[PDB]
Amino acid sequence: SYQKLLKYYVLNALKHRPPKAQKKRYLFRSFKATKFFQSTKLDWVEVGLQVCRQGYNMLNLLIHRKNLNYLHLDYNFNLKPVKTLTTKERKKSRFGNAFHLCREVLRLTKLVVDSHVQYRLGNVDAFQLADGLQYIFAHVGQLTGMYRYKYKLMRQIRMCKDLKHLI
Amino acid sequence: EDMPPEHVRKIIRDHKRVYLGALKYMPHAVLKLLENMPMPWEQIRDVPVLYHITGAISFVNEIPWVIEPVYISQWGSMWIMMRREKRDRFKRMRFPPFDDEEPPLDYADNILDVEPLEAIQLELDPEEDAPVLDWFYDHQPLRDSRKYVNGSTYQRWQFTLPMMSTLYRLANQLLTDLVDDNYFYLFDLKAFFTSKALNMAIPGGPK
Amino acid sequence: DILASEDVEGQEAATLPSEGGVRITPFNLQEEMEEGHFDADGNYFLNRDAQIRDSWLDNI
Amino acid sequence: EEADAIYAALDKRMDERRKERRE
Repeated sequence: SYQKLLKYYVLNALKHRPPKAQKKRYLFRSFKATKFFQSTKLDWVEVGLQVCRQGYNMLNLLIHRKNLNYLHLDYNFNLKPVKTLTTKERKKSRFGNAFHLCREVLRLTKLVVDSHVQYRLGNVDAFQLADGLQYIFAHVGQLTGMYRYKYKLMRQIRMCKDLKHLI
Repeated sequence: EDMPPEHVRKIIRDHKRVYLGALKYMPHAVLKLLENMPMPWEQIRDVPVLYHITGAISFVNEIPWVIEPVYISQWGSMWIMMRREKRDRFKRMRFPPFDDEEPPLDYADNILDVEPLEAIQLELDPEEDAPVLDWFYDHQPLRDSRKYVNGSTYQRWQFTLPMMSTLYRLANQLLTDLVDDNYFYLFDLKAFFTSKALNMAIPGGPK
Repeated sequence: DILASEDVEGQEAATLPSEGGVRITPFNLQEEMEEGHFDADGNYFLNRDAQIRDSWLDNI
Repeated sequence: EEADAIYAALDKRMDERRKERRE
């Protein structure tokens, strides 16, 4: 694990190049001049629940855009068919890997947010919350099926495995 | 200017060319949510939120700026406290707790009036830790003081020397006891690049 | 050369899809002629146009 | 019609960051 971490650091140090000069970039300053967006101040856990329910609503809209009735997405982001499929229904269920990749990213985000929701209800201790957040970022590959969707993501897991050992 | 939280709460609670285009930037909102996760010594954290008129998307709109020696000292304090807690005390949390068929929990009815528990804090003895006692566990410490931080944008910092001595004493676990570069001999970046170019392996080095 | 649906001598109906959790093969060569085709000697060739490759759809 | 023009103007503003260099 020492040799692999030092290998990735040598690769990041060797492939370093200065970024290209450009005009300075501000997305939300362009969003603010649009009258369709407003601003407020909220708590972190409230917006963390709003983000995951909005992601559920977005994936549900992307399912029900193509008039699909035989698929079901759980609130914890698991997609399952309701019946045994046919030839044409599998042709009408051809989404990209980006769909399931964003699905697993929202699944990871919902795990991370609900770990705090379980804490602020008084159920677990902060000493146990710090363990729980440490298990998630170490075991993304075991808690999610996101490794099947991007293969280069195998680099990201083993590094989190290697930092798992040393510490 | 800003807007009270009850409006956007009602927006998210009760709820198409204008609606469909706003969902393009959803993983950007995921990134802005995940980079601002609260520290183990904080209980709550307030963030600004941009939102659509119909509740399409919600961003966090803030970059998590910290002062680096304060940050290392706070994590070293957490390191010592968690070592003390494991040698003293264990139930790992049951993963995903909320079931597949139930919706995510409403904030306004279940967390909004419930007071949170205690966080993870070190004791900070008031005699030796006197330069750091008034600000060591804030969200953005010394933000409203003109003598240390330049202003509200929270960009530059300058401290005094007993403050740096105390923050260096508290962070003694996350730091090394090295004094000079006689260490890392044949074990630095240039020796690793030379072993890369010659296709040989240093004992202990990468392959 | 290719085999037609008349050179099968005894296809039947496709009554039930599954029972007991075990998928039932519909006893006819319709879906195999949809996916691929046969030669005169009975070998099978499969079409290979699956561009998106849909890594969840392959193993449901 | 106006809302798509607003999103197209914001996309053209995003493309303005590299407009004279890319084309």
